Amino acid sequence: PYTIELIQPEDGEAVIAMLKTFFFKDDPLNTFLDLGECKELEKYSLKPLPDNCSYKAVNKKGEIIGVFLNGLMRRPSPDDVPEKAADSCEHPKFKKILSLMDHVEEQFNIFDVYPDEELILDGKILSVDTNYRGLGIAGRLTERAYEYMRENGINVYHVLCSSHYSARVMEKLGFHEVFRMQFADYKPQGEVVFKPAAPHVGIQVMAKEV
Ligand SMILES: CC(C)(COP(=O)(O)OP(=O)(O)OC[C@H]1O[C@@H](n2cnc3c(N)ncnc32)[C@H](O)[C@@H]1OP(=O)(O)O)[C@@H](O)C(=O)NCCC(=O)NCCS
Ligand SMILES: CC(=O)NCCc1ccc(O)c(O)c1
Repeated sequence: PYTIELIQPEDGEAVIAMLKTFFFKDDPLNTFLDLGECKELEKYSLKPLPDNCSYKAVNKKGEIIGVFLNGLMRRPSPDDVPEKAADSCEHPKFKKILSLMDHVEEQFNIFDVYPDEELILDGKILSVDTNYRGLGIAGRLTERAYEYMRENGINVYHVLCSSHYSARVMEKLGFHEVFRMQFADYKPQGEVVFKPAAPHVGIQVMAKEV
């Protein structure tokens, strides 16, 4: 028995405490790198909260057992000056993750897929407590966002997945692949950076039109 609720500003510390226990340790990229203490990822996770479309799953004791942090994403302006997120990151391990994100964006622009859309919902951080996995919480978190999308005329939900394992969860929820890149093919300076276990494969960007 759990609720799905909007994450409030006062929830920031509790959200971070939960992510530090789970996501920071068990997202496949974070585990591969042994991310450790990472204030940059705390900052990254807190950023979308004021967009008022991030959700927490909360158990009967009032503990956060899952989150899906989402932010609105806008089509680059005609006069856009594109920036690399990695350039302002001092944490060397998190810089590798941000560099991977920058690389994906250099190769693939979600706004090219949907030329008529100005605003898209971006699913940024998805994490469920281990003891509550396999119960459909990820799906219930995701589907709460559809409510927000309906209320605001947003058609597209975009979610970059860090493993085929989580891309499959999104597929079950009605998302489809829009871009993929194998870890074995990600060689920004000529050499492989990420080498997690074979079943992870690589990143897949997933999208749903609601
Ligand atoms: C990805 C994640 C959020 C999924 O959350 P979830 O609420 O467990 O999602 P689901 O209930 O749909 O379960 C997904 C699959 O996990 C498997 N599963 C079943 N029981 C499980 C358990 N006790 N523990 C882990 N996985 C389990 C099943 O394959 C299940 O699919 P199915 O129920 O359709 O057969 C969760 O695994 C997680 O936090 N992973 C680590 C962080 C991460 O990778 N986040 C996503 C980044 S894109
Ligand atoms: C939908 C989702 O949770 N995507 C995760 C992408 C990501 C973000 C930050 C990290 O540190 C990381 O390993 C992976």
